[PDB]
Amino acid sequence: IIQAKRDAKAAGSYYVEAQHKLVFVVRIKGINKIPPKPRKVLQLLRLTRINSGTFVKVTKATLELLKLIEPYVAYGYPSYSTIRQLVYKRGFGKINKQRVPLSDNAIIEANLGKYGILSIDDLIHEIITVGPHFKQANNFLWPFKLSNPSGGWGVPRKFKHFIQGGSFGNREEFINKLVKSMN
Amino acid sequence: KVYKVGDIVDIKANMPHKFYQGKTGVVYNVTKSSVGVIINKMVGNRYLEKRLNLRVEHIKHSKCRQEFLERVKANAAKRAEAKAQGVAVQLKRQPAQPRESRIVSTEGNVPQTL
Amino acid sequence: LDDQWLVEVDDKVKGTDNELIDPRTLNRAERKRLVKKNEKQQRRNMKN
Amino acid sequence: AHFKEYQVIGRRLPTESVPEPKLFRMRIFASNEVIAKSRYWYFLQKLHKVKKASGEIVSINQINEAHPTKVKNFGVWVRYDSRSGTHNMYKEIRDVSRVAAVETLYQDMAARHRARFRSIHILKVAEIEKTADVKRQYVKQFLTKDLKFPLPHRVQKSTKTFSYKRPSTFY
Amino acid sequence: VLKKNPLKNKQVLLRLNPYAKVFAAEKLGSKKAEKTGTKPAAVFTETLKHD
Amino acid sequence: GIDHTSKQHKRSGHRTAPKSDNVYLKLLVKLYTFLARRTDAPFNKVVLKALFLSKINRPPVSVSRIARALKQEGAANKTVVVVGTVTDDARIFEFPKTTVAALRFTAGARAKIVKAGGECITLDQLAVRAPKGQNTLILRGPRNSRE
RNA sequence: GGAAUACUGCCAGCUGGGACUGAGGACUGCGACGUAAGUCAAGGAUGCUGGCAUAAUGGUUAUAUGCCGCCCGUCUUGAAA
RNA sequence: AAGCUCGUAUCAGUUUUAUGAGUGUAAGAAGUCCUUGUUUGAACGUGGACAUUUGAAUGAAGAGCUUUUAGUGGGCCAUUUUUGGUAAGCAGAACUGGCGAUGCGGGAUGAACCGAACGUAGAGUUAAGGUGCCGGAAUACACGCUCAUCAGACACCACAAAAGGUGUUAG
RNA sequence: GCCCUGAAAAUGGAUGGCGCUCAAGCGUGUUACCUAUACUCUACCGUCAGGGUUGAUGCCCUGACGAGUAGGCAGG
Ligand SMILES: [Mg+2]
Ligand SMILES: [Mg+2]
Ligand SMILES: [Mg+2]
Ligand SMILES: [Mg+2]
Ligand SMILES: [Mg+2]
Ligand SMILES: [Mg+2]
Ligand SMILES: [Mg+2]
Ligand SMILES: [Mg+2]
Ligand SMILES: [Mg+2]
Repeated sequence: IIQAKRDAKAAGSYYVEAQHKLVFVVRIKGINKIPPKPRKVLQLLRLTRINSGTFVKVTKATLELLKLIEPYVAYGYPSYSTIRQLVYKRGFGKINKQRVPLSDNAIIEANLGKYGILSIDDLIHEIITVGPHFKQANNFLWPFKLSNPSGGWGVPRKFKHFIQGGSFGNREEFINKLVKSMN
Repeated sequence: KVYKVGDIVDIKANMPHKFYQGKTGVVYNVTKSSVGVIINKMVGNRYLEKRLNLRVEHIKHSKCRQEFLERVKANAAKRAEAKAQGVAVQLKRQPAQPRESRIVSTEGNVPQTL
Repeated sequence: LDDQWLVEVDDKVKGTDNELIDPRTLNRAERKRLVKKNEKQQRRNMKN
Repeated sequence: AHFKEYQVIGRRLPTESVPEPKLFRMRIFASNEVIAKSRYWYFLQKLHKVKKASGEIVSINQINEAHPTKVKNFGVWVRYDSRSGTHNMYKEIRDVSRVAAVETLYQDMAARHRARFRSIHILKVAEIEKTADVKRQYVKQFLTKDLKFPLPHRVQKSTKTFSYKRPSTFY
Repeated sequence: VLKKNPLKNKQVLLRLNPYAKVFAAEKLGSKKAEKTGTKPAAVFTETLKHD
Repeated sequence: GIDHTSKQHKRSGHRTAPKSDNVYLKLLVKLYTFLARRTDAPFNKVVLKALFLSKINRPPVSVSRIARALKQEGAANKTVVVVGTVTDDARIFEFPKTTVAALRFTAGARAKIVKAGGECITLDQLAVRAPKGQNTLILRGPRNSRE
């Protein structure tokens, strides 16, 4: 990608990188006074409490859901280090309707080995590159229970758009700093 | 334009009951001059059935299942072809995917400042 | 009501054979019955 | 925040039999690239009939000041949203950078005109090449030959609650 | 009985990822890139500097 | 707080334990609980579930009904299992030779079975004979016929 | 023309200070360092030392200090009102 | 609350796709294919077959069918549509939120305001609101404006005529 | 834009008070800091659910939950 941008600039062209296929979404508002349709979309995205996060594959069917729940979440494009740290520190698996920590590769091999996933690094790979078994791997992952950010939110009032000096909406690449602060 | 019982129609005016504009229902009664239509209406937290009587010119045939029937036929044809000639075929619909990378050339299209 | 584009069907007409009839036609028949009743009452007043 | 200047180049999505749509470039003052792209799409929708879902961003590049350590005079042509319509305004700011001049202008608009960032539209920032073209007195008074001025009544910050000497405001 | 963070506990990190030893030994977190001499086009520079 | 999508502290139920205070019935419950846990036999699961039912949900099974069940092809040598009371029926005059396992037998039913030449056994004897319920035919009496 | 620096991001880079916690109770597991026997920070705290050995800690009780605290039941949307 | 079953079963206050209106309907066993019987075509059928690449996304371990009864039913406030308006208030419908039955942080104080819903504790980080003193927290940093013979630190409605002023600043 | 007039009665009192004038006022920007029964980790209590087990309506392991008037079920 670095060399493709350099060659395009040298040739008088512009390299347009491919659109992001993965987002990470964190619920930023509480459970009191939520309109019914955004509440239903939050339940469908498994954001049932404040400071809960999930990975979402980016399609036209999910972009509209993110648009519907824009005033109540902060979402963006996670990096490999952010995904690795999230899975390493707060990675839990849903096994027989139980929340089990991912302390060994045998657990992941026993539950997702039928999809070719044998280790936590394989799980991270299937998350970062949205593979054929992304739905199964992501649903196996329990929704991440993050803390409040260690350095604060950086704004006096959270419930405005990130463009207008608030916290909700699509902040793109700054979700990495926010999530690493909250992790 | 013949209507029978069980057909799906759209209620479209060419003043009262302006709520039933664009509503889609099932025909239950057909007469010489009027047509009966079933409409399911949300009341509270439940759907209640209502009978509506309409003139001939205020309804028209609905194309709500046309895409489904065409897709059933197309999937049957593609499945038969892929059975005759062994190969992997995809039959389910998919949402629109994010676009891939591309290179935009400024050959004659020099960007202009506004 | 004859020219009304859409008429809701009454719940009381349900359970009878007269459901399939156009409510506009039923109301026209009722109006004609009332007119004939008025004519009969006028004829009776003339007789008495 | 601390403003930066970006160039944003975008276009319409290529359609059938209409390839290579025209590229449009804008200079945007913003704190980050997300705000820069948002302002770009806002102005593109306001000027042309292009929407964000119908177009795409081809490039976004930060433009740095050519000579950031040279004192310059800037004429800033702006317009602000009002009920009657758009009203022009011309300001002159003496600074070393375009982004610094833009930040000074935004602070001045907030202080005097009670205006906001989404209401102020930046039309042009132009460096004044010759000092004879400066036409505001609050800028021209600093162009005098061998300009010297004192700073009377100096107030020194104290780090302690109590002081053992009467303070002096000399300088 | 107790959850240990791989990002802090080196033994748990090595248990979960055998490649961490290779990563640390080869210093792949600070790998130098090969230098290239690509120059941007004159049209790109003119567009960037254009008002 | 969290926005619950399901009811909290919801009991599954499924009739975990019998409501009777009969010590021998509880001993049978213990035996078939062990069998259902240690054999993976659907017959053991069914018998254990039937041991928890109430009197109105365990209608009696007639000897004529047992004979009609045994008249089926291939089931002439199977052991008939009734989790409940087996009653006599004077409307049938011919009874086959068969082994019947039931919680209780009425005097007339036991006499008719013994006169035909079979034997009446209990559920623990059934468990010893066929721990996986091999060659067994479970019979349930009519439910809706009472009101 | 050749560097440097800022800014942003990454490291399965190193290292100093502070606070709270120590659940579990023979072994079993996943690992690491080792040719090796073995060792280990790896399925939850141990090691060494001092004072006291009683009102010292602690409990009760009377009070003081900081902050909080409207009078209960009933009936009416609603009650200090 | 009881029973019978089913359990890739049953689905969904959501999105997507197709098709209407200026939010409604549909998305497979309650199927499809060959074969030509029924009153050259619609619509009903004889027999056989293809399954776990069975017909968009996301989520969900409970669902369906019969029996079986305790308490309650004319309240207030707010938002979004549409109609009639008044000195001015507003009046009549549709739908959705909050409250009664509910404590906790903040707005000095409070039925509907801002945060957030509650087992008993420890540690950390925050929300809203704040950091002269009362009062925990910068008499922080930076650019401007304002002096009122009872400024202002307010609800953005009214007084309010965008009226009057030789106050001041920027256009 | 800010400031003054742009109408006010009647016990003595209110940006909550003191008080504040390059503010401790108004507009805006950058940080640091304070603390909810909220979020994160841990222990303990109870409930529910899933597994194991030849004082067995007991024991062991695991996970998640905990507001409440009328009213309902249960254990004391
Ligand atoms: Mg801190
Ligand atoms: Mg705040
Ligand atoms: Mg003491
Ligand atoms: Mg008090
Ligand atoms: Mg203080
Ligand atoms: Mg007045
Ligand atoms: Mg204050
Ligand atoms: Mg200020
Ligand atoms: Mg809780």
